Amino acid sequence: NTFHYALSSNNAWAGYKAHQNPHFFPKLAGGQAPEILWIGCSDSRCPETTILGMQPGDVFVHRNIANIVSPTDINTTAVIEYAVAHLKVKHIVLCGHSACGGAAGALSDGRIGGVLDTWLLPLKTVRYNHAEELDAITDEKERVIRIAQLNVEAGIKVLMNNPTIREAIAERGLEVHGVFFDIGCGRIKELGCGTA
Amino acid sequence: NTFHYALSSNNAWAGYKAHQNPHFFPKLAGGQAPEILWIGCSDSRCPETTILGMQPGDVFVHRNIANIVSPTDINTTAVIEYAVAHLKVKHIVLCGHSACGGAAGALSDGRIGGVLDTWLLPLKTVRYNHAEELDAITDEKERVIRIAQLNVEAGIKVLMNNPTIREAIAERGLEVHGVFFDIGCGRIKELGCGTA
Amino acid sequence: ENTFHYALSSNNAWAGYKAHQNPHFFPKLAGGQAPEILWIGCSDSRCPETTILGMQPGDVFVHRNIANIVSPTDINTTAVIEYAVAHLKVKHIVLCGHSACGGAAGALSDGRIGGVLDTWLLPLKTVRYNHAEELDAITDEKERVIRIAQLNVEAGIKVLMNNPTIREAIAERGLEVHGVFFDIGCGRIKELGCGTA
Amino acid sequence: ENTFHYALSSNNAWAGYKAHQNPHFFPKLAGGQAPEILWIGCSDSRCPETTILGMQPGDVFVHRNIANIVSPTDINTTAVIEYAVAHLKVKHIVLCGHSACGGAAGALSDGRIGGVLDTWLLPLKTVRYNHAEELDAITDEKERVIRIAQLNVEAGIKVLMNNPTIREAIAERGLEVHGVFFDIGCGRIKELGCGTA
Ligand SMILES: [Cl-]
Ligand SMILES: [Cl-]
Ligand SMILES: [Zn+2]
Ligand SMILES: [Zn+2]
Ligand SMILES: [Zn+2]
Ligand SMILES: [Zn+2]
Repeated sequence: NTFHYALSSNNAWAGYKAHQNPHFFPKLAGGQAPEILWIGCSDSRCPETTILGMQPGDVFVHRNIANIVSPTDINTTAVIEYAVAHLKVKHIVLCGHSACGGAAGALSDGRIGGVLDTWLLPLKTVRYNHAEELDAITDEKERVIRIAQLNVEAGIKVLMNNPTIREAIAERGLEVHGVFFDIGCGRIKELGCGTA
Repeated sequence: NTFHYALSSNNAWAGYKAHQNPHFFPKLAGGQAPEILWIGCSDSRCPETTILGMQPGDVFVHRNIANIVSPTDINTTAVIEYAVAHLKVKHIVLCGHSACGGAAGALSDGRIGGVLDTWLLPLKTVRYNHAEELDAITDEKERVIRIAQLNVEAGIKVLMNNPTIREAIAERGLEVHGVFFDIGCGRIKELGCGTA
Repeated sequence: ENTFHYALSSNNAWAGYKAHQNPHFFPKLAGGQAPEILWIGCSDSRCPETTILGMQPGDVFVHRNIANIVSPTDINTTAVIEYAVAHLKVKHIVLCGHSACGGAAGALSDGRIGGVLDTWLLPLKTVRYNHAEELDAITDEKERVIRIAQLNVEAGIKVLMNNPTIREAIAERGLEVHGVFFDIGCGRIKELGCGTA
Repeated sequence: ENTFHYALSSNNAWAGYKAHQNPHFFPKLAGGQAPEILWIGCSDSRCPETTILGMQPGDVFVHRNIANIVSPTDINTTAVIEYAVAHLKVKHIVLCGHSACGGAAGALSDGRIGGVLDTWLLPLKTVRYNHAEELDAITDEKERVIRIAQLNVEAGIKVLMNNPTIREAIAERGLEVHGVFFDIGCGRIKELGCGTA
């Protein structure tokens, strides 16, 4: 039902866009030259290209549960290697957000079940290493926001230790940014962690 | 530079949206109820929410190199488990597309280097098992398109063998769809593989 | 802590004995390694490659996981394979399945094993689905588990044979790949007839 | 194929010998397993857990990878841990690092090792970066490799101690976790003083 609506809406968007610019799709099929790799949360409220007000073809993206960057995870590392070594993107944006379900999960003391407890483990590690600080926050939603920000900082550290990324910094001046999307106001701010 | 422009454009989009609907962001921060899990390629030309002409909050998404669904990959499986067992999405859309870089990579005979040769291995396996058919296509771009379609079919098979997914089919009537986004015309079509 | 401390004690005893037998055994061990076999097997306590092959420390390079599963995108296994084939230049890759495999039995049952295990065993569950007719027709439970474990070895061999490092090393060095089966009841290892030749 | 066929031959000889020593050894082995130790170690050919601990097939459940690295999201290792702790109810988890570790040395060099290996070794490279002062001050290369391998054991222990299954099993069953180091030169295993107690 909603799937068939999504198909209808795709055809509508494509038709309107094809009238707007008869050369838009033919140039799009020609290739891509995105300048940003976006790594974010799978959350439905975080479509990178919409919330940044940009166009198809300029944001190369990876999205997972709680925007977690893990050192040995091959899924994410493939996206990073292709983006940095092949597409030569100039910016890497690791984005956390408010009301993150994975963050909230890591703050909980229960088994979420299945694969998720293992996937969220580096966030739980972030929980344990800042437990003093997180527990001191009386407001639950601000606690979820805080652990999401700390998760961004950690993910940035991992990114700054990625060899493909550091080669690109050293030779091309690749930039890395940790940002936070606040859904309540719809704004994205810098957390102050990254290349400079 | 383009990063700072992306921030400006985010603030602009947020401002305009906040005038359009003063309750949009406050309800967004309230929670999510997406009805679709979208699994697609990291390609910058494939932002799911734009090409489907939808809004932030209704498409839960995972994106990787060449939209590959691997049986033991925990990154993807976390997104699937959270989407199906916790968000209770009603549709899963595995989307391949034309001019896929990973597909083209799998069609090549060279080492792409780093982690990518290992990540694309299930696509290379698709290459080998349909080598007769793929080699018979004289046009390179149509060969890339074909292997991308076959990759979608394979990923669907894996999805249909995921336990979390099949439980949801058996008890909730979860639907699974394999689709293909043709960048040249901007349209998404069904490949005819999935639940029904 | 008792059994662990016993393990340390037995280590010290084994080291004392090995060192009296050959005073140059350990210094030569510490010099480097030149194993000729990469062993990929099940984590099963009953399957220690170096003991059952009656060989010595320094000649078998090994990776072991649940139900000896070789997955295409698994970075853990691929690292061991890459290091073994491209750095140590091993001449043989042995994928060894075995009888009474718990992971195999888990794949044959229809209940949730829980945690991460259903996902790890998913490619074995996939082998289950594609041979359901053959597997279900087997009246003996132990022979059904043995059979699904052997089919698992065959599948893993196919994956290894599609690995780029392995495939190149076959093409230029004559790297060999073998699918074998360790039958615990008789303690013997047989070839399954799948691999390089 | 010679060395592989020799391995099959030696297996048959070992099985013949083990079967004459104890005619009930193999049938009892085939009945099931009750290992009390989960061993996590390096794939290194010089580190076969069951030999160096001087124990028998059926009492050590093992996972082995490059440089014995325990990564939080690695599903391969987590499967072995889950099966060992929640199904077999092992009482001890032994993370064993060793001397002359190739992965350790790889992490200490600054060149690309190539393929998947830089990514797998990334958490060891991370340990390198955080202890660069200590590691660089070591004049002896072999003691630098040993040191980074020990720090790697310590880090892996921290990860194991944050694992939910391990943590629960500690809380209710008194599961124990030990960080150890196998020094190949003398063939002895020592405790690093990191773990449950
Ligand atoms: Cl053959
Ligand atoms: Cl202690
Ligand atoms: Zn989130
Ligand atoms: Zn693509
Ligand atoms: Zn087994
Ligand atoms: Zn080692």
